Amino acid sequence: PRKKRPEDFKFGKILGEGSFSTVVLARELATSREYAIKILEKRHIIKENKVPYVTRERDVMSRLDHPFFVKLYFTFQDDEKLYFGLSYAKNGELLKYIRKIGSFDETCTRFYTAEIVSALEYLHGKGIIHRDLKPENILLNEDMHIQITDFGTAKVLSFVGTAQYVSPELLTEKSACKSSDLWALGCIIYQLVAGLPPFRAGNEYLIFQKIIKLEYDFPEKFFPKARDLVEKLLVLDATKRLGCEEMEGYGPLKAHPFFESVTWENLHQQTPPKLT
Ligand SMILES: NC(=O)Nc1ccc2c(c1)=C(Cc1cc(-c3cccc(C(=O)NCCN4CCCCC4)c3)c[nH]1)C(=O)N=2
Repeated sequence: PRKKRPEDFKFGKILGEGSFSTVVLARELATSREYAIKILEKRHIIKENKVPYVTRERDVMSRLDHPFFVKLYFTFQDDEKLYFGLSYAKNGELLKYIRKIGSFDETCTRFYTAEIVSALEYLHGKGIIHRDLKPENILLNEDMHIQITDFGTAKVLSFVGTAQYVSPELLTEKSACKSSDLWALGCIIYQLVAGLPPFRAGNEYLIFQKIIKLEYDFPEKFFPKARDLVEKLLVLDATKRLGCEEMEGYGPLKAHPFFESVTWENLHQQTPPKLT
């Protein structure tokens, strides 16, 4: 199949903006298909020494083949810019829904947590670490299943993700591991239930302080089984987090009582609970 060009598309609104890319909604003229096209400027990438990150994004996404991940359909470039044609996840960032309805009830929390767990099991099965898992990086497609994105900063078995989801080892030994993503999962579950992430403060230095001290509390309402799970994930020692290899992997994690009524095998086939 011939390489696509910018002229093959009618570009529309901006879906996302970051430091090194802009995601634009585009309609392909030949098919009327909609893609989220991520556009990177070559000069800026080179000037900021990000070529390894752009290269890794492309390489990681081509290896992923699972419904809970944004897919890479095509790439091309012109003189100034790289273009990656990605899945258009019509309902946007999970963060928007958390802000919109405040907290998730237990059924919605359990369902979307289970999807994120299944996605991490697949990702870690590929020897890949995300390193920046967070609600902004978890999209919702038209059917309200998740699609995780943003892989330029992944590590395939230097970088620190968004402060409130950074794991202790990142701040202490400067190392990242699969377990680092499980710390982020713990933060996300907490945020889904509480409406806010567990470690928050007026600036990044203070957030970091609280993290290494494990300084946070549960709200009185917090679903008790969800609380038990979070306490097994937000563990300073990375080798003792439920789900990590030293704890015998995803079996014990998926067996946790919070997920008692989850059918793990066909989640993306299931109708998600309505979000209120
Ligand atoms: N860093 C990255 O790789 N970022 C990416 C990658 C791929 C990608 C990407 C970002 C996408 C972003 C995106 C953003 C949005 C979006 C942006 C702004 C508003 C909305 C929107 O109104 N959605 C309706 C659903 N609810 C309605 C109620 C309020 C919350 C949102 C969606 C839709 N899709 C996307 O669809 N595909």
